[PDB]
Amino acid sequence: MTGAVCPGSFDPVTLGHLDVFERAAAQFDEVIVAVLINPNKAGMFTVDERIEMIRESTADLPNLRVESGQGLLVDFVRERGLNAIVKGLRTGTDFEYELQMAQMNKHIAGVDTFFVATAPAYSFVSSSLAKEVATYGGDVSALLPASVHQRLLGKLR
Amino acid sequence: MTGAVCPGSFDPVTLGHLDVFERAAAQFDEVIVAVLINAGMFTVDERIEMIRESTADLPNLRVESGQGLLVDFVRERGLNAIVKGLRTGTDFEYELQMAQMNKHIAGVDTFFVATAPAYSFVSSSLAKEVATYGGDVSALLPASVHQRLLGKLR
Amino acid sequence: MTGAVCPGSFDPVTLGHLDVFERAAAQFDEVIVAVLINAGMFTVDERIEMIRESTADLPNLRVESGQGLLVDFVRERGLNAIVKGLRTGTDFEYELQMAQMNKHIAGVDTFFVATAPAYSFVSSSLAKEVATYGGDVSALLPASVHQRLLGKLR
Amino acid sequence: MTGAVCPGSFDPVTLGHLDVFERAAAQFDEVIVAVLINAGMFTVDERIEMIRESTADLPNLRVESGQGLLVDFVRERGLNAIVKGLRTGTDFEYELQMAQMNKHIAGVDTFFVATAPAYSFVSSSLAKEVATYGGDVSALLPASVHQRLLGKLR
Amino acid sequence: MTGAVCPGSFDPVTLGHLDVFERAAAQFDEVIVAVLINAGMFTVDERIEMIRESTADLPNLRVESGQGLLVDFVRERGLNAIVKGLRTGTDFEYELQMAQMNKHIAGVDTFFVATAPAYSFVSSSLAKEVATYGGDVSALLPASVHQRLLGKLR
Amino acid sequence: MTGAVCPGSFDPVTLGHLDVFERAAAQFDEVIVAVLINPNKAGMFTVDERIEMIRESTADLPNLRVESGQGLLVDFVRERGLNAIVKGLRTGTDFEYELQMAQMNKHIAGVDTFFVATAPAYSFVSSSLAKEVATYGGDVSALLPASVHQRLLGKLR
Ligand SMILES: CC(C)(COP(=O)(O)O)[C@@H](O)C(=O)NCCC(=O)NCCS
Ligand SMILES: CC(C)(COP(=O)(O)O)[C@@H](O)C(=O)NCCC(=O)NCCS
Ligand SMILES: CC(C)(COP(=O)(O)O)[C@@H](O)C(=O)NCCC(=O)NCCS
Ligand SMILES: CC(C)(COP(=O)(O)O)[C@@H](O)C(=O)NCCC(=O)NCCS
Repeated sequence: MTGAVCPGSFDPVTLGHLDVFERAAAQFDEVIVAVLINPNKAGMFTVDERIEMIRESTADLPNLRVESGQGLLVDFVRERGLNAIVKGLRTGTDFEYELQMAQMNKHIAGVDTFFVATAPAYSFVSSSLAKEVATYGGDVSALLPASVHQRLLGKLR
Repeated sequence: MTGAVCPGSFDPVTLGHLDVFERAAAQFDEVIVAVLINAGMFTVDERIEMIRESTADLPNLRVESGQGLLVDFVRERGLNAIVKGLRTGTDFEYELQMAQMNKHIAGVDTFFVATAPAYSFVSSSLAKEVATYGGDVSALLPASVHQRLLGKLR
Repeated sequence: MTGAVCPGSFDPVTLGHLDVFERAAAQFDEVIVAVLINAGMFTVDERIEMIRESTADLPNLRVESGQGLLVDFVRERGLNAIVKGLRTGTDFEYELQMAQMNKHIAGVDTFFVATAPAYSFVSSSLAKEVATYGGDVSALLPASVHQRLLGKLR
Repeated sequence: MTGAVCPGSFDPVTLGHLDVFERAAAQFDEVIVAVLINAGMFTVDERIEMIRESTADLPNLRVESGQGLLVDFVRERGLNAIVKGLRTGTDFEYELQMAQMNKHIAGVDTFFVATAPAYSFVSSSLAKEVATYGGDVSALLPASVHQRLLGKLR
Repeated sequence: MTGAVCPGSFDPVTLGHLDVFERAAAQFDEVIVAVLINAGMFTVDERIEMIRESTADLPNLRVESGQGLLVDFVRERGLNAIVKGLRTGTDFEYELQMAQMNKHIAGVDTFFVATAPAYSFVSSSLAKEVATYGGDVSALLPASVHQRLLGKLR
Repeated sequence: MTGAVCPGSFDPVTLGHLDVFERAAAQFDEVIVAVLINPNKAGMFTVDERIEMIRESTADLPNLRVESGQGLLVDFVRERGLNAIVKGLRTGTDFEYELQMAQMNKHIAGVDTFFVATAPAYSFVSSSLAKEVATYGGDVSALLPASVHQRLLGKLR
């Protein structure tokens, strides 16, 4: 009954995210990846595409499932009877903002946030920077799971 | 005749902001909360009311709106000190950059003070965002602002 | 079945550490508080006793002394996770370096959690230094500790 | 033979950027200032002209426009190093992320240099914003720029 | 009757420190530089002289030595405000931790102010270290301190 | 005539240091590694040992040489007619102190400091942390050059 939610926009999911999912999956009895959607801001990928990319890359994790949602993250967490958020840290993370949100989320809902640093190899990739580099021809193939690289280049072209 | 100006957009004013207002009022003879317009969720006119309502008990504090440079606002009132609050998530490096620029162009000092731990994670933006999605931020805002923020959404 | 190790010198344990312990105990099936030693104010056994009393209502947390590599203490108890608290003044860059080292050499993960705002400025060293010079740090330490501390200053 | 690229939007160039240019020009055989574009206050050619005039006494520095990946602009000119300045408010974490990305995808190194204290609080954006509202930022910009800037506010 | 205390070891006092002294004196009615002993390179008695010499032109500033808690020093003089300077290399996270502790145990506010860019990289330790190895730090220390620091080495 | 000094105690040299040496060597016409010695603080390795470990690991760099020194770094730099310092950045670097020293060094001697981040793989090793981990049996072999690992274990035993 131990469990955590891993939230984000995942547009697209990166190997930095995957690294965090795997560590969460190894340490909690269940993990729910929360694909949080802004209903007014279209991303590069649809919810279906975002969810499929994550599923294809997490198939070896039997205790991880993927769901989309919107609104307050702590409502998503508590609706599933959970009380924990696992958030990844990378180079360029706005950690001070993450801390402010962690304190806010604990205050309004009693939900705890656990931060874990992604591996050095995956520490400089982010969804936005990966899309930017790929838009101008840069090779980001080593920084994204296989379910993503193709689809990304397709969107761009 | 010491004095300081406490600037911000106060959209709306939080308990973090009030805490800073209070400390400034207890350490300077005269304090002027500067509501620098730039709309937002509130009109300038009602940002001011909410601050005045939450600070009616501070005799030596008063609230005005401003436009243009903050340093002109401060100096056209014969002062040269700014008091800014620090919370979790404050972009303090940008604050330092503005502090040095402001001292350079006008000789105005900036004093930073940490807000109380209890209000260290509330910010105007975050409180609005949580309150829109239906979370309770009543412990983080003055009662003057709370019932008013709700009525401006619901 | 899940578990984490909460390591530290806990000289003495603070309410900040206890906050972390409680959150780990609430999430993981098993928590082990590892009292890793170096010279301090309290002996290992004194530190352990103080933690045990502070965590009396946490049935799934136990306290042990440790020596050697932290990752050895962790993997020898069949676990693979460390939970470390964050406060004002923590030195997070060093923590990150240690977390990446510990992952590299042993596959052990480190999860960080921010202690509550009320407990975010107490550290063992600062509480001792304040108590030393006659400051009241009772509200920052568990009741068990405050007596045993002041009773060691004499 | 040695060389570096100094990239940026330089809208407009500041004395902070010029400090960096001079230090790069003093160390490397060849420096190329890359004016990488996006909408701003000055056109690319206007930016380039302003940099050329500011760097008139640097015979081994030239200025070119760029589009596409920065690392492409660098490796196409036969170089493999970027020199970036640091000031108060820089966002060094983002710079580090970009530096590690640029090394990963192209083998290009990034060297960072702190601008001199006198020039450490000016940024293009802040100087424009201050000038906009009638602040004197003449001492923070090259003489060539101060005129062309104020002559654009009108 | 406003007032603030400016604490430190001042071993020796730098131009960074003086800059803060001056700003505090221009914004509070009364200022007390607190030289908190803990020896070092100087005796407390001569740390005080060097400060008094460099601040003879500040009428509303005076210098005393203290021991024990800084908050007792401040409050046993009927004040409740501390003014601390910020430079490049200030451990500001520890400063924040002390600021919150000090507010908690005694209700004393801490105001931080950035020192002028020109003195932003001098610190007592670093100036001593450079001056021992024979580098010129005369532009970073008051002339009262300079000739005196030399004579205490050579 | 372009040149830089790479300073440190190098007790022992790490792969993080080596990474920085290589980048400095690639970008400047000459590099001098300055092994700065505190004459009152003995380290784990003698100056000879520190210098040999660096030399054995930098043999493929024809424009790099190694020298020891003490006192002011800027005197070391300027005595060799150079005007540049290249300093590596890693996880845990006291960057604010490095900046203070950079500004101080520019002020008193006109010497410029260029900072470069070591590769992610070598970003969490430091001389002190490597000695500590090795003291308690931890495997740091992947984080140090071959000229170091043996000698280190020898010192410890
Ligand atoms: C109003 C504010 C303090 C920002 O406050 P905020 O962080 O609450 O939004 C800042 O934008 C400001 O000073 N505006 C006035 C224009 C100005 O002075 N610009 C020069 C800054 S150095
Ligand atoms: C005990 C501690 C966790 C630090 O605890 P502390 O910050 O509370 O004093 C750390 O020093 C430690 O891990 N000691 C065990 C030796 C070790 O594992 N060294 C390798 C660190 S990567
Ligand atoms: C132009 C710049 C250096 C930023 O410059 P700026 O901070 O002065 O605006 C950066 O945006 C850039 O590199 N643009 C080129 C596109 C690119 O290379 N993206 C990959 C970055 S890892
Ligand atoms: C003297 C000082 C301000 C440190 O100043 P420094 O940074 O110049 O060395 C600090 O050590 C201090 O406050 N000493 C008095 C003892 C005390 O008050 N301890 C509790 C701090 S919360």
